[PDB]
Amino acid sequence: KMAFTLADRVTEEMLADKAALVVEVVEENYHDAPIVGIAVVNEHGRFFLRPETALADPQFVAWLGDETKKKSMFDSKRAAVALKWKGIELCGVSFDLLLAAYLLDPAQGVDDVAAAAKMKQYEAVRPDEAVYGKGAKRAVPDEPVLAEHLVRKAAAIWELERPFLDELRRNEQDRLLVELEQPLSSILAEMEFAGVKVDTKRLEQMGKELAEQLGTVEQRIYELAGQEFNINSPKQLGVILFEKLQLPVLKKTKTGYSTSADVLEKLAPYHEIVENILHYRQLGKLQSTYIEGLLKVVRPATKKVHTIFNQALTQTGRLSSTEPNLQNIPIRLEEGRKIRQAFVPSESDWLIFAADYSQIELRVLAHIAEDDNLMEAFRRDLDIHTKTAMDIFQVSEDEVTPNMRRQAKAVNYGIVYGISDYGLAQNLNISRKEAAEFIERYFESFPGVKRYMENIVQEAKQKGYVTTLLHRRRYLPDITSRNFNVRSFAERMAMNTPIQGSAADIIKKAMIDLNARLKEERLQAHLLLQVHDELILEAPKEEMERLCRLVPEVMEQAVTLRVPLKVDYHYGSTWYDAK
DNA sequence: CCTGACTCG
DNA sequence: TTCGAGTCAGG
Repeated sequence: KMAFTLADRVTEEMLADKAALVVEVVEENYHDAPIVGIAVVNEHGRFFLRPETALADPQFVAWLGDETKKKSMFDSKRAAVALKWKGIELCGVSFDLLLAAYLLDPAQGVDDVAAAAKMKQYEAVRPDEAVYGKGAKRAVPDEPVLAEHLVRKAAAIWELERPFLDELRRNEQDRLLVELEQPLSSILAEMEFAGVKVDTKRLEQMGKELAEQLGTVEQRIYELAGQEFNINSPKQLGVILFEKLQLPVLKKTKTGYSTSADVLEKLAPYHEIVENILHYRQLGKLQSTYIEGLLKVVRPATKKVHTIFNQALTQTGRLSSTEPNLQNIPIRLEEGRKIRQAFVPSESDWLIFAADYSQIELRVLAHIAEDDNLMEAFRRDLDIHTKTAMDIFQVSEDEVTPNMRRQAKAVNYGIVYGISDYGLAQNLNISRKEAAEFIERYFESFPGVKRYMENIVQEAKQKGYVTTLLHRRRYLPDITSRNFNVRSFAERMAMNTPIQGSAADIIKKAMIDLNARLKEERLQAHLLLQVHDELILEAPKEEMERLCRLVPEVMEQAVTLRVPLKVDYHYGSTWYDAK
């Protein structure tokens, strides 16, 4: 039972200085997507408005963009961006129920108002899926049904705001919401709407040459195999490798023989075909995903791609990036790295500027573990991979070979990911006895880290959750499971999540701080992407000088740890060249 | 729709 | 038997 006005014009009482607001975009990808309905709940009542009416109404547009008129919403970034595409500015968002629910427990996977309302036993609203349907059945219902749904969602936000704020404050997470996640949401909205320009002529030429190369590699594979087969089918491949060519079976999964890259690499002393197959599968992912998949999402008139940064998805506090994912563009092998030449500035005589934190997760470990040996290495700015190599090989710095440093590098990050002697041995393709010694030597050399790893797991068991620098939480109900596998996975999460999550906290704050400084100085430079521990901007070439000092400073000073933060930076004519 | 590839941090 | 993500082809 919920009364509301299905309005056909906007009225003054709909424009109160505090309201719950629903601006409904039903398509998952909200870029240039239709706004299907609006609802407003406030001191005076409950209202549904037709977009065609309200978004052409100067009074309502004015209210939307009035920062002193405060709106509570769910997924305000979706609304903000969909309104940008309609040429309308949204300001004054003071509470976002999606972000509030996300901070309280990311494991719930809240992605609609009803799922958030369930956290407080509020059931006077339906799930979106129930109203719109699934898949090919998805559709906007008749107006009265749509209107009641939107109003119920607004009414839920109105009543849930204080309960959610109260619990966040209780959890030491209220400032995390209002001073970090909510401001970051507006910045992400800017980045998404701006998009990144693509050189489609270059990308298409790369595609044509790549198709040629693919065919050649493919034919060479069939010649080595003695037969044609679908190389992209691990099942057919497994038959060729492990039945026809009788290569050793190093690993199986529940579906059959493994053909993972790690396995195929280890089979190179038995047959040369496995190196060719690895190459083929690399080339084929470049073609399918970074040529074809990317061209499919380029907006043809502007040649821009517009990612969506999911801010309320990951369990650690990171962002993710979808349709397209611009956080996994190739860089590690030169063949793929060239894809980055197709990402260019949106204006003439602008440049790409890219800044990355150096070893942020190891510095966070050093801080949280309060390990003096690790802290001192960073204080002196010694190479942390070379230092570990000295300890695990038990040699002097001069005796550390590049391959020893490489193995020490694997130990350094592997510790942060909970690696075992088995995993390390497989990773480095070395003796498991030697891998085990590397790890023992590591923990003997960094006792503060050993103690931290022990202590954090105990804390998780005692409290039921672990926390980051800025009070983000992750609950770990499995941490006391009697089952070894389930428990071990949760213990590794206890070790890793505070580290990855704290690093997330830092760069998020850096983005807020950097943006403030950009606007203060009236620079034209602006953010395009975040890639976990790096920030990518574009700017007129004239501003590089300033950015070279401003960006690293702001990023290094975002938070103060017990070790210093270090940021590297580069710029150039394309993303590729910003190296 | 799932699994197992490749891609990044 | 090393953490957090997304997309793709095959089945």
